[PDB]
Parts: sequence; C-alpha cells; structure tokens
Amino acid sequence: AVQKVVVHPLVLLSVVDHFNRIGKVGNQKRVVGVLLGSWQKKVLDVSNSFAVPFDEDDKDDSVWFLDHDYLENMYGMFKKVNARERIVGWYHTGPKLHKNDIAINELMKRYCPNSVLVIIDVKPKDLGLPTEAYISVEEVHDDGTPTSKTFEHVTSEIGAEEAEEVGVEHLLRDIKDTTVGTLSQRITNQVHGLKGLNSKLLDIRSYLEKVATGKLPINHQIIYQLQDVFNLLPDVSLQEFVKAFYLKTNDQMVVVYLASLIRSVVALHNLINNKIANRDAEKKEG
Amino acid sequence: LREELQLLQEQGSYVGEVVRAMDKKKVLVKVHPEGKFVVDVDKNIDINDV
Amino acid sequence: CTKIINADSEDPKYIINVKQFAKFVVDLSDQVAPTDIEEGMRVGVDRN
Amino acid sequence: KQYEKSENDLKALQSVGQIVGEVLKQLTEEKFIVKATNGPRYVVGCRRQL
Amino acid sequence: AVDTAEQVYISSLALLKMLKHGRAGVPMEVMGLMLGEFVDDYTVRVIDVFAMPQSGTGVSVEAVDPVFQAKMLDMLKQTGRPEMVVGWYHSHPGFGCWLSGVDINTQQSFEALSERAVAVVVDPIQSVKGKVVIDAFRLINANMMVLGHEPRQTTSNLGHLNKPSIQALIHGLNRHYYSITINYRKNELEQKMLLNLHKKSWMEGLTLQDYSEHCKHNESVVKEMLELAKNYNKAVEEEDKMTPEQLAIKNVGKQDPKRHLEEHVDVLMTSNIVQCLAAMLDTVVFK
Amino acid sequence: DCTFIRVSGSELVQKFIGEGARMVRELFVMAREHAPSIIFMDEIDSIGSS
Amino acid sequence: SQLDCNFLKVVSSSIVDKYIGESARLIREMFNYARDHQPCIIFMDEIDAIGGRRFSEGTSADREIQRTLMELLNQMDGFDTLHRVKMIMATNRPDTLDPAL
Amino acid sequence: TRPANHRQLTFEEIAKSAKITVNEVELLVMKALSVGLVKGSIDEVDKRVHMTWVQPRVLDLQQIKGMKDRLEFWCTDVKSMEMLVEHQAHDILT
Amino acid sequence: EFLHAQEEVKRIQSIPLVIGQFLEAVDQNTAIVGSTTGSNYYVRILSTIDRELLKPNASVALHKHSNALVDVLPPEADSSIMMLTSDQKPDVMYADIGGMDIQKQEVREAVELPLTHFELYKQIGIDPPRGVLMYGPPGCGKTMLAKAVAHHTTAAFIRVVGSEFVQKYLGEGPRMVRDVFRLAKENAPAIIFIDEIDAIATKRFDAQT
Amino acid sequence: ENSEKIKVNKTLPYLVSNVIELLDVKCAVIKTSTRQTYFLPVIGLVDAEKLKP
Ligand SMILES: Nc1ncnc2c1ncn2[C@@H]1O[C@H](COP(=O)(O)OP(=O)(O)OP(=O)(O)O)[C@@H](O)[C@H]1O
Ligand SMILES: [Mg+2]
Ligand SMILES: [Zn+2]
Repeated sequence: AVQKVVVHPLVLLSVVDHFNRIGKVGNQKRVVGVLLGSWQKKVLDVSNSFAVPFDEDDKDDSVWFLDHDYLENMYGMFKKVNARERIVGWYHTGPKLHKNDIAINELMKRYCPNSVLVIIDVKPKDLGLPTEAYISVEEVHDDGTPTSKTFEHVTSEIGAEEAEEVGVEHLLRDIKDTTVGTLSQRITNQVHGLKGLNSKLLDIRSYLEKVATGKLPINHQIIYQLQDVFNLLPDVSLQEFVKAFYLKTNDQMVVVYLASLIRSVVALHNLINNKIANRDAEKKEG
Repeated sequence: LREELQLLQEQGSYVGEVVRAMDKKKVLVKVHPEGKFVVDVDKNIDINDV
Repeated sequence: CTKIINADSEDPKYIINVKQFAKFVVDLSDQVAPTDIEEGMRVGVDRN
Repeated sequence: KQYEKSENDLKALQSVGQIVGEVLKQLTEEKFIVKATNGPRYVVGCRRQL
Repeated sequence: AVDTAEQVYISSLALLKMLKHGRAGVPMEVMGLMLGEFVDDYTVRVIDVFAMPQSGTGVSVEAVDPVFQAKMLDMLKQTGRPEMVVGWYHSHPGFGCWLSGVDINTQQSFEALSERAVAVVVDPIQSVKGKVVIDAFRLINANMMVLGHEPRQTTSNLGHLNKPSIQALIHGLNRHYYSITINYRKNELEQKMLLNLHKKSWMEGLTLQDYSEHCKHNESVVKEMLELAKNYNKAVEEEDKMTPEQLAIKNVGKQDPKRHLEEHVDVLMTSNIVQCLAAMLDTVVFK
Repeated sequence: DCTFIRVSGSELVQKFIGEGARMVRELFVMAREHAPSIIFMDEIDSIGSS
Repeated sequence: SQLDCNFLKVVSSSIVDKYIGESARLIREMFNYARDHQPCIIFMDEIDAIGGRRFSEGTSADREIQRTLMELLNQMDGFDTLHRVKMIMATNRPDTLDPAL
Repeated sequence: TRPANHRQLTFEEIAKSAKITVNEVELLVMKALSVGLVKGSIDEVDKRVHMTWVQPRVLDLQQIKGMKDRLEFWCTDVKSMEMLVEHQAHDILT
Repeated sequence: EFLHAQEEVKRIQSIPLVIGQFLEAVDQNTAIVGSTTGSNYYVRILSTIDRELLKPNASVALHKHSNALVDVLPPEADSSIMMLTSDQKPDVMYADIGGMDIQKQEVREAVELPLTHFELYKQIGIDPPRGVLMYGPPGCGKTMLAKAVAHHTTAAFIRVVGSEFVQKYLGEGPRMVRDVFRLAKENAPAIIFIDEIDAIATKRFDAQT
Repeated sequence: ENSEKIKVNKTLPYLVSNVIELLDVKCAVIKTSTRQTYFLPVIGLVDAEKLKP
C-alpha cells in the first residue's frame, strides 16, 4: 500500500551519469542499479542510490545478472557512513521495458518485502514524462482467468528539501521559469498543458486502433474503465447557459471599470506632469 | 537593487566607545561586552578622531 | 589552566573545571605520566 | 536481546538535542515571538501540525 | 615551471553530494573525499565525490581510513569508472571558509602524495538563499618568500570571482595558501532534466480554482483599492507649490500615487483574464 | 522655543545598584548638548523625600 | 478521597516572609495550578493568621498582610469565574475575620 | 442506448420495455439505485427519470468502431482550436 | 532581473530572525541597533521600512549573520500581555443585574456611551468623563457590574488587581504601571479596570521606614 | 561491529551538566554548566529509570 514515491533529485541525476559512464562502451541500452530509500509512511521517500553490474541478452530474454556480493558490500558501506538509509528497491531505463522484470523483482524482494521499482527516462525527456514507478502485486489475474504477474502502478512525484534547492537554484541561472507568473507565463501553461492533452489522447487513439482493428488480444478491464469517461463529460444546457453569463459578466466588471479606467487616469496623470515639467524647463532655458 | 542586496549580504560593524586614546595611527577601544583593543585606523579618516 | 576535582582508578576519566567555562570530563595527553596529576592542581589544557 | 539494545543505541546516537524556550506572544498565523531561557528573543514557526 | 591562474571544474553531481552531506551532519564538521582527474597543467576537473565515516577526532589525517579508502576505490573500478583522487573537503558550519591549523597539516599530507590535491571548504548553514559559500584552496610554499607568492601570470581573470574577502585574509591568506577559481562543468540533458522535472505541472495548467474563492478575492482587492483611490484623490487635488520637487522627495514612503496604485490593477487583471480565458477553453474543448 | 525635557521622576530607580543613579549624570549631559534647556520634574514627593 | 483529584494542603503560615511581593505571588500561583487541573480542592488551615480585619495603621508588617488578604479575597471571587474549584477554609479562632471574607 | 444526449427517460418507456405497470417503476428504479448500478434521480412533476450512470460493461468490438469515431472528433477539436490560440497570441507568448 | 531582485529582497526576511531593540539612527539607511544577546552593533538598514517607526525605540528584527535591520515589530506587542478576548470574557450579560437603575446608567455614561455616540459630546463640547470610582459595603454588585461592561464593550479590556504591581525588587512596581498605560495608549480606545486599590491608595504623610 | 561503532562515537572530552527533571513523553531537561538549558527527547547510553534529578 503505497500512496506515492518522492524522487529526491540526486538519484535520477546519479542514474544519468552512470548511463554516461558505460556510454563509452555502450551497447546495453539499459542500466540497472540499486535504489536506496527511507520508508516513512504510505508515502515513500528516495534520496540515494548506486549501481550494480548487470547484463541481458536479446535472445531468450531470461538470462540476467544482478550481482549479490557487490550488492552486499557496497550497501554495507553506505550503511556504515549513514545508518539512516536503507534499500527500498531498484531502477532501470529504456521505457520499452523488458519483460524480464518479473525475475529481477522477485529475486530482490528478499532484501525488501514491499520492493518497488522506478523507471527513469534518460533520452525521452521532452513532452510530459519525468519518471514512472511500478508496484508488485500478484493476483491470479481476475475471476475466471489464468495466473499472471501484473505489475501495478503507483503515482510519482519529484521532491524537494532544503540544501538541495540551494543546489538547484544555483545551477539554473538562465531562465529558471521565474516566480509567480505573468500573463505570458500562465498562457504558456495553458498551451503546453493542452499540447499534452491530445498527446495522451493520441496514445489512447492508437491503442483502440490496434486492439479494435484486430491485432493484439483485448483486455476487458481497460475497455469499460474507458467507457465511463465518455459518459461523464458535461454538456451544454440552459442551466449551464444562464449561469455562465451570470459569472463571466461578474468577472468582466472587475476588469472593465476598475482596471481599465484607473490605469488610464494614472497614465493621464503622467501626461500633465510631463508637459508641465517639459515646457517650464523650455521657457526657462534663457 | 543589486547595490542594496550585495551590501545587505555583509557581516555588520561593531561599535566601541573611545573617550580618549593614544596617537601614532593606533587607538585603544573597549567595545561593548569585552576588553580593550589596540586597533588600526582606516585610511579615509584621521588620527584626530578623539 | 584549570583545576582538578578528582580522578579514577586504572583509567583517568578526570573531572576538571575551567569554572569560567563549564566543568569537563577529559583525558591527559600522551606527553605526561598519570602520577603527578593529583587533585587540586594547575594543569595545561588543550583548546580543542 | 543484546542486538536489540545495540540497535536502540544506533537510533539513540543520531538525535540532535533541542533548545528550551517560552512563547511571549503570537504575531500572525505563522509568526510567533518566543524567548530562550538565557538568551535572546526570536521569530519562529511550526513544524506542520503542531 | 610554476602556478598560474588555474581553473577547477566540479560536476553537477558532485555539488549535490557536497551540501547534502554537509547539511546532514550540521553540528559535527563532516568529511569526505574528492575524486576526479588532473587533466593538464592549469585546469583540473572532478567528476565524483564520496563521503567518509566520522571519527571522534574530527577533520584530520586520522579520519582518513585507508581500509575504507582502497575498498571504496575497488568497487568503483568495475562499476562506473575508476579514476585518481584529486583532493578532499570538509564542512565549517560556524564560519565561511579558511583552512584551520589541523586543516593545514592534512593538506601537507596529500600535496606530498599527490600533485596539488585541491581542498574544498563548504559552509552549509550559511549557504541558504540563492548563493553557495563554497571555496577551494591550495597550500603555498615558504621557499618563495623572496619571490612572488601566488605566482600568477599572463591572464586578466584573476580580479574576477572574488576579491580576497576580509574574513578569509585574516587567516592564512595570502601567505600560507591561495584561492583558486571555480566554474561548473554544466551541460545539456542534465540542465533540462533538472529544470523540467523539478518545476512542472501538466493538468494543473487548465484547472479553475474555481469561483468561490476567486470571485471572493475579487472583493478582497477592490475594497482597499477604493480607499487608496481616495488617498490618490488627496495628493492630486492638493497640488501646491511647496517646491514640488522637494515635496515629492520628502514624502517617499512606498506609498499612494503610483506605487500603491496600479500594482493592484495588474493583479486584478492577471487573475481575472487567466480565469475567464481558461473557462472559455474548457467549454470549447470538452464538447 | 527651547529644548524641553520631561522627567516624571520615578523612572530613575530601575532595578539595579548603580543604573538608577548613572542616568542622572547621563541626563544633564544630554541637556548640556542642547545647551539652552529646561528640565521638568513631576511630583517630588518621591525621590527627594528625606 | 471520594472521587478525588489534585487536593491541596496549605498551612497558611509558611506563606509569609520578609519580602513584600511574595505572599501574593504564592496565592496567584496556587490558583493558577487549580485552573490547570480542573477538578480541584483547596484546603487552607488556620485562616486567622492571614484572614484578620483591616484597620487604620499597623505600619510595618500589617500592610503586607492586608494586601496578602485582598489578593486571596479577590482571586476566589475575582473577574475570572473560579470554575470547578472548591475551597475548604478551617480555623479554630474565628471571631475576627474580614466581613468581605 | 441513448448516449446521454437525452438521458431523461420517460416512465412509459420503462413500462413498455420492462412490461411492468406504472406504479412499480419507482420501486424498480429505487432498487437499482439501492444496489448501486446507477446514480440517477427521479422527478415526478413530469414523472421522468434522470440518469447519471456509472456501471459499464463489454462493448462488442463493432461498437469499438463507433467509440473510435467519437475519439477522433474529440481529437480534432482539441488540436484545431489549440492552433487558433497559439496563432492568435504568438506575439506575447514567447 | 527586476523580478529576481524583488524576490531576493523579499526572501531575506522570512527566516528565524533575532530580536533586538533600535537604539540610534546615524543617517539615511544605516543605524545603531542593540541586540537582546547583549553586544550592541552597527549595521545597515533596509529601504523597505518607513523610517517614522524608529523614534528612539522599537523592538526590531535582525538577520543572524548579516545582522542588518530586517523589520520593525508592531509596538508593545507583548510587554505585559493582557488582552481578555473570547474565553476569557464575561460569562454574564447586561440585564442580569437586578435593580441598579441609576447606577447602571451612570457607568454607561462614562464608559459605554462615548465610545459609540462620541458626536453627542462633540455637539455640546463636553470632554466626556475619564475615570470612575465605585464604593460600598461588600457584596453589592460591584465586580458583577464590571463584568457586564466587559460583555457589551467593543474595546480592549485589561483587568488589574491592586496588588500584583507591588513586588520584590526596587523600582519594579512602577515599571509595571508604565507597562499598563503604554499598552492601553498603544491600543484602541481601551478600558482599564483596577480592582481594589486601597492597597495603594492611602495618603501618606511621612514614612520613617 | 556495532560495539566498535559505538566505541568511536562515544569519545572524550565530555561536558558535565545536571539533570533538572525527567519526563517520558524517557525525556529529560538538562542545564549545562555553561548555564544553558537544553532538551533531549532521547536520553542515550544510560537507562531512564537508573537516573535521578
Ligand atoms: N443586583 C444583583 N443581581 C443579581 N446578583 C447580585 C446582585 N447583587 C449582588 N449579586 C450577587 O452577589 C455576588 C457578589 O457580586 P460582586 O462581587 O459584584 O459584589 P462586590 O460588592 O463586588 O463584592 P466585593 O466588593 O467584596 O468584591 C455576585 O456573584 C452576584 O451573584
Ligand atoms: Mg469583587
Ligand atoms: Zn577544517
């Protein structure tokens, strides 16, 4: 039972460099390491990590290597220098995840019972995706269905404590997405807030294209869980009509007479204060 | 605003009382909760400070 | 310099007052012998 | 049982120790005026849910 | 064959390891190592930092554990990258940055073993707001007492980055050690992933905060803006020749006529437009 | 049109040995600084009795 | 004993000494303790020591006692409602007590 | 059947389809509201039943096709009038 | 960069400030302040604070390290901390007293009425009365009437008993008298009820003690 | 290994003080001989029942 995980920004950061460490010999396109944590409540916390040697073969995709002995000693080091921290799970990248992750997880659940895994996305870093985290439960699958593993999802976020925002704010220094925004800042939030609306929708576009067209076997769970979405959107009516112009006008009145008039009179005050001070220095030059 | 914010980021000055102190570029200051100090002057002021 | 309240047996665990700063439970440094560190004596004390 | 006592001390070793003070008044919904037992006055806040 | 105005490159991953580990043990002057590569004569880079277990002595040569040294180095050889140590650091909470008398002895140990072995001093409790009090130093000989200490040469980037501060030149600056400049090996794909992932909001960009507190806040500003308009009436109908360039300067108070004016008009404008414009779009987008 | 000092004299007792007296010396030098001066006493049935 | 709470015992003769502003200070504290623990029973034996009666001149000692009395007299019926607190006064003398008491 | 365009169902349609009498449809719909397969409401000045419904089921792949066409009309309305906003306020967006 | 500057100026003050007291002002934007750590200082002051709140004296807010003036506290924000507001307040009402028909009206003229209908006094030019003495045999509704005024007043009410401001140290008592009347003058139209004052009221001719 | 770890962090010199009172919500209020009163929620390498003011 996990509410959400809290990503401290040293861990992802300490994944990207380790991807860049092996990148000079880079032929693996995945990096697996150990995720240290600090379990507090139903909300989880992560603030440290390290890596571990791992390999994987494209053929048969089930021959894989977590190193236990390397995981024993180096965690024994980080325990010795800081006894606050313990393991909570592991990480990898390459968002098209290999199906071997059942075997990786079920091994190292003997280190943490409620083990958890976080996928970072080093190269896809563009539209709307910070990270992603899964949780491991196993039902059979459903009522009259065979057995399965079925990774489940817990929502994620990026956390912030003091003396890392100090490291953050000193490192941005360029545009920073400055504090509480202007008119231009809010409109861009509406732009790329909406540019991801169809982006999530173009993904759910392609799913019920390729499942309803007739390629891959249908889930049943996702279908009716999509159905109630379409029977929940609001429509226009007379009660929506007279109400909207009741309070659009009420928002409008504050703009119209109180903001446009008074800003004009202030600029009109700057007329007379300029023109008096202009010509009284003009007529008194000589 | 930059000139203010830099001079804000500065450890403030002490205050010490001198009714009289000796000459030759060094004076004798007891400050507030402490003893006496033989200090040096800055070069924008005089030895005629007494 | 300080004073010594008392001592212990087989191991120093000496009790010493600056008395203007606090009273401390300290050790002797390696340059001395534990004989002449008797009670009520002026001793040389490290700053750190 | 002996390992239980050792792990209690590993918990016990990491505490910080605190400062005793008393509240003089409340200024705003987050600004307080407290005073230490032997020292100065301050302006403080709460943790989350105090 | 002597020193110059050099340059120290620290990685972004180093700096977060520095001032988190310093903030962790805020009373007790934490200690760690500095792991990089001497790239040429007068630039140096460091890519990685790991900490040290803390002894009862504190920051000295004895807190350097040689068996923790070689074992930590060994398990970084096969994972990540092996490289040479290039220095060390410690934390000075109660004051900004200067090498103490025990700091100067452990610097002698490393500069005898290594090439230059740059030290780093970090104050975590002073480094709070938007600036970091971090500085790096290097021990200078006494053999050049008849010659120029800080042997610098043909460059004009010495007068930048700091004048030697008064709280640091009261200690062994500039006759025991010298300062050295710091800039950051800062790159794309780490800059953008720290920008876009720490401050982001996707579905929040078209929410409403709807109207029970929004239209309430439309009352919350207008009311004192009425009274401040009556105060704006007062100064303008006053308009007396009381030497009016002196009359304007002897009553600066961050007050009525323009300062406490249209600032409110801006906030009333930005709040209501972004509210009503997002309201019309949700009618457009959702059916 | 002169420097005018109001002292309701009961405010020179404060709590301490010393301090209640030394400000009287520190009063008249503050009146000597603004050298034309008038100092006023309220209710000498207090300090000044017998 | 019957449905007890923080019962107090005051001998009412240890609460006088040399310095003038202390006998009122004890009485203020003992009532603040009673407002702290809401069921409470005050017991003060031998009220006649500090109960007394007010009169013209007793110059040295008696003015302290009357000011001690008026603090007691008007913090059990003060501006604050003494709530959930009961007081048992016991003295063997009383012929002369304050009629306000 | 009707996709909430006019989900205000008349009572006679229940009395026709379920072939139950008029007086039993209220106990019939309060039952299904009690079980929790629907979250509508009942008016009786018109005797019409309002329907806000949350119990979904299988929708038989030929009706995934009509579900696709709803999603595409929904798709192009998002994209088109996003472009109208970006082109209108391009000079102050930056 | 102008918005970066106003932010960094803004977030220098939301911090655990230390509190000292303002002592003297040299000139524009620099002054002398003494801390409540002892050890009087000399620091720069801001450009935010209107300088008419630094008269000779104010409790002020100070940064830890840079030690500069940061903010001016509200006047006498503590002193003796005596504001009877909303538990504790009266547990009584005005009509609860039976039969003091002349006397409820007479207190009402001096206390309740000039707070509301102040213009009636200005219409005649009276200078409405300032103090009131109540006296009688004990148990005749004196403290009860004072509770009823504290119900239906809209003023800052301060209760005093006439014994806690004579106390241990020398000169300590009259400083508490100073603490009350500064606190009332700093506050709104206010009411000070000093309960029985014949402790400190008897006229002395001379004391050989 | 834990006893070796406690050995290093339990190190002379010591401040002396006097326990003023003891609480549990195990808790202690301590005035040092620097004339400074501190609080600690966790006591340390003794037992609370073995202590006295
Ligand atoms: N007119 C009245 N109506 C109702 N109750 C009254 C009246 N007069 C007196 N009392 C009762 O007498 C009690 C004493 O009231 P109060 O304390 O005001 O008298 P007092 O004269 O102030 O006594 P003291 O002067 O000794 O303080 C009150 O609790 C009240 O219940
Ligand atoms: Mg009374
Ligand atoms: Zn050091």
